[PDB]
Amino acid sequence: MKSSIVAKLEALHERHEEVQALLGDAQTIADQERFRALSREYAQLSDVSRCFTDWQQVQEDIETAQMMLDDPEMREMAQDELREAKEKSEQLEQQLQVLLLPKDPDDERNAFLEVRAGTGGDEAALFAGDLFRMYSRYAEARRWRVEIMSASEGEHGGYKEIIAKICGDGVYGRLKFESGGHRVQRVPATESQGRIHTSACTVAVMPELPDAELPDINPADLRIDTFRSSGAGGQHVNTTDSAIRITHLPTGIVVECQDERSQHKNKAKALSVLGARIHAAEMAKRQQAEASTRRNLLGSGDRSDRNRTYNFPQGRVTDHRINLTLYRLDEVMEGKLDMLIEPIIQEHQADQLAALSEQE
RNA sequence: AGCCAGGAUGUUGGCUUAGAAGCAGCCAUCAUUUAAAGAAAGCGUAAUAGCUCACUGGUCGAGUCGGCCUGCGCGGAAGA
RNA sequence: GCUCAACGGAUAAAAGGUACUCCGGGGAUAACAGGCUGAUACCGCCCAAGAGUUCAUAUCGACGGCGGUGUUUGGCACCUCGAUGUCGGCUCAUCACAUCCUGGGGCUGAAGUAGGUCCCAAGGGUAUGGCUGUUCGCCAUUUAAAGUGGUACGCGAGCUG
RNA sequence: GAGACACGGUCCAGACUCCUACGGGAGGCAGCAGUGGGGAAUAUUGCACAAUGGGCGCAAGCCUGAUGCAGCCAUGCCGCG
RNA sequence: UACCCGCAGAAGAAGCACCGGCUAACUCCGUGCCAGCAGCCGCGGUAAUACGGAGGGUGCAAGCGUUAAUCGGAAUUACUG
RNA sequence: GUACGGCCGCAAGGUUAAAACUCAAAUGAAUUGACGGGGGCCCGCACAAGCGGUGGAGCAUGUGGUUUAAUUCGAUGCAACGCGAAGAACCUUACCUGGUCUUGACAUCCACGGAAGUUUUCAGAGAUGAGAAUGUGCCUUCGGGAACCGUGAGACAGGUGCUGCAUGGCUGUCGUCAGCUCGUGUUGUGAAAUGUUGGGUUAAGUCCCGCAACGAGCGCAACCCUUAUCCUUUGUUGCCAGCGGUCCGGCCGGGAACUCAAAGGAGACUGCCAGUGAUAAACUGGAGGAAGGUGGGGAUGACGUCAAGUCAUCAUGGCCCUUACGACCAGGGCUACACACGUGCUACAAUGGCGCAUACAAAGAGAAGCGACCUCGCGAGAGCAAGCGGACCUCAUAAAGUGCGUCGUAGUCCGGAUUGGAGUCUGCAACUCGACUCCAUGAAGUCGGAAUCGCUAGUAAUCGUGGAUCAGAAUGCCACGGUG
RNA sequence: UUCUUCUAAAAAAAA
RNA sequence: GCGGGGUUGAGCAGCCUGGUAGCUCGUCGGGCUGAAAACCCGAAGAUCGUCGGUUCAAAUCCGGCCCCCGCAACCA
Repeated sequence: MKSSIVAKLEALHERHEEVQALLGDAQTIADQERFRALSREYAQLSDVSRCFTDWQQVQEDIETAQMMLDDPEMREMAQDELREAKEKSEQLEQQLQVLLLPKDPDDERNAFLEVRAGTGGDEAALFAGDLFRMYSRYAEARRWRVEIMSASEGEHGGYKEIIAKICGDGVYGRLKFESGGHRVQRVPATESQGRIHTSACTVAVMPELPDAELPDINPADLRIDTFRSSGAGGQHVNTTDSAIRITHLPTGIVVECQDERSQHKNKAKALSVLGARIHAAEMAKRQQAEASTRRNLLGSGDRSDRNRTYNFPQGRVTDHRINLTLYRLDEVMEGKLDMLIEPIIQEHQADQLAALSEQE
């Protein structure tokens, strides 16, 4: 919302002033660690605050211009000044958008988009198909490639769950805000009595994490131990050690092998099992982390968990995280997501700056 | 080889950095005062800075420096 | 006229078990232990890209290189098959230093306390229990410390089974 | 002791609190206020024996946190503004 | 002390719950199955007399609502029944 | 009727018998509908018997999807898909990109200055910026009076923006199916029932009889339009039976009979007869009659159903924009194209193609219009040009048919798609994106899978003609006749 | 002779 | 160490004596149903695990390799 963003920018301006004063004080540089972050804070804050201050002057200029138009018969000059002011206001807002554009390297990474049906059943499945088409057309518009990793089709059409990988530039940055539940208010195709039914769908956007690497076991890291094997076998089994226990000291994993009579074969088998166990532990840790992140991002599937609502009879799209209602639903359905995505990016960056200001 | 003095300049070279000045790092590494002085070899700072220093002059006034073909030696060299 | 193919062809005609075994031999030939060697094992050293905010060498050290010991698993079959008893435990030890503690010292990314690493030094000391036949290992609680090894992986004409 | 197996009487054992010269002692608010604690929650460490009543005394009189009052609380009932 | 007489001045003295039906008392604006209400039936999903605020109204009044607990309604342990 | 506990049993288990938690209901009988792969009776191209198609091919048109700056919006089972659109070059146009305006393109009111009106001039794609000639139609205490412009301020205008799930009006649909109700009375505590059911009958809840029902209303039939027969009035621009003439042409004197043109009337009502039937309603058959039981066709659509369709015909409550979601102009888009579907046109051929000769229509339209005749062009058409506001003149010679000739089962003398060259007409302007003509070119197609549609008589099938829309632009739509 | 299934939001009056 | 295997998206035939790729389920487009299944019609698909070698020609033949499935890894 415009009022909310202007309010945040004002608070940032106050923060910027406080940072300049704190920098001037020299107590922070004595601290050193405090000054370094504060100086970065100032760097990011100064450009946006300067732009905002200029915008503030422009808004004041518009108020005075309207007043000038009403009384001294200076209406013609005021109308031109006001018109110029409007042009300036629009240009400053585009500049603000540029200043608040995300600079994070992580944002550029490609992403996996999973759309799953929630409440509504086949209806929700159809909406999932609509959402997938929406995002696909948006990706196509911005020159991205969509690969359908997995698909589970609905009975009456649509997809019960479709997982796709989108590869491009700035995919994660552009699409991170879509995650969460999405509510669709419409008259279902499956319906025969013309009733309107509120249904919900859960979307998860996950960034493509760096490719898994299996590090080769380091000899110094391993602590091989040779000991006598248990069981039958006579003099040879008693004198020859024939059993190897390798403990990986960083991960604290112990593998014991006494199968073959040869120590070399026992050691080889133990090394293989140890490598598999480390690879399994890493893989499991990744799955647990991936599952937890997905679990948090995805909603419960109920109508209550929402981040966007699409009302089809009245053609209205509403964003719940930051207030914004748009009476469209056709342009947005046919790609053109930028109008919705951008205010969220700008607000998120402002929130991030505020969080950075508050970190101690 | 010691001793004494210097080793300034444009400019804090250009970047990017929250700072980058010789030093986190990427490219040049030019030019002047010309008895020489380095877009600087490092220490060092939180960056500058400060110190040693690549090079220039008196001093004592006889050799000095590191490569080649070779003989013989030193360390590397710890067990019941 | 024979895939008599085990191809100078034992017959035209034939598979297994022995820990219930047994005889004649071989250390001509294996398992234990000893011997030679050292691939493998363990411990060092040479060059220094890099980790260490800057800085290779405080501490580590990639890609590669050269050794020492006999020390794990081996390679060979030189000793023994007209008998060289073998894993672990108990009792009793003795030696080496590549030192676990105490002693002396250099550097430290050593403020102090407490540490890291290396050099010198074997005079003395170097746990008790739970689990398993266990060596090894994990765990509980101490200790200045709970060393690594050699001695037929010491020791059954001393004990166990 | 007429009446107790006796709240402010005796003895023993147990838990707790306090004094100690370490040998040994003292105590029991479920009396009136009152303090920590528990709980959603419940009051003042007040005045007087002037009246009623109890104990002693021949009586005057003394004692009575019983009792009569006062302080806090809209806790309830009733009346008025 | 109760009580009585005189002095100045309308000053020093009104709040709580509810209004879709049960249940007496209705409209407007913000929000769009969100925030929320609720003792039961049940409201709210961008025209809410049911949420929140305002105006108006209804019931009580130094009190007003909510909660806990018992009986009634419950002839829903019935002897009456 | 489960867990735990007790008792019984060889076991399966039996018997006695809770609690926590959860919901504001669970249940019984009966009533009105709806449904049954329940029963009985009846109807409709619903099935059966046939004819011709669609799905296969090319093209026209509409939709979904996709592409795009936009491919404008709406409809989407029957009841959307040759649908709104009864006609997209600009216009329409609501969409896109640019160039422009802010009391405005379109209304009312106020103030000021000009009558309006008229031709030209440069810049710009144009929208609108600049520039010269003209004038006065109204009354007169003639500071004024009507329109029609320009400037300023406002109240206001403006919206094909959203909500048909807030609506009016209008329409589809079950379905022209025969049903849907009410007043009073009665039965049941009551929702309800009866009437409206039953026996016959009908196309029909049409009619009769019976009957706790008696009546009434909206509907199912009739009254309305058209067609079929006859009579009276009227005979021109319509007709020619009898005559007189003819350039042989109803053409000209004429004639009012006939076709035909309208106006009025007659006629078809189970009216008559026989049989069946309940002495009824009614049904079957024939006599006359052009027509027999509703003679054929149409208009006519009950209470209601689908929150069906339309806020984009219009009107309208509320929400949204007011230097723009309003307004003007040029150019583009609605005509895009890997694909899928709906409705058609032309075909795959001999019941035919081509060439010549020849016969018979109906119903319409026409003044910014239909346009004879003659001349030119192979042709679409062009020039001159009478007649006609139309029973007169024009569109306009109907085609299939018939007679003759050729083709001889072939991707063909079938079929015309596609493409190149040259033109005509409309319109400021045929590139995207019109219709038609000439020459050349001659794809697929040899009767079509699963499936599916229309039709019971002048119907299906087939062949042409006209009209609305319209400056031009139909294979669609609405009518008309020929064979059948 | 066989012939299964259709989730999840509606609104209806008060002499 | 030894036998067998790798074939359209999945499970599997046939690799035959080296010139030649098949089935079921699945997939795509129509049809039925008001709609989704089931059903009907018409289609499509592979560099036969990897790399060298002998042929005119290798999925087939040879050799090496990777993965999968069995068998064995015993006397001390």
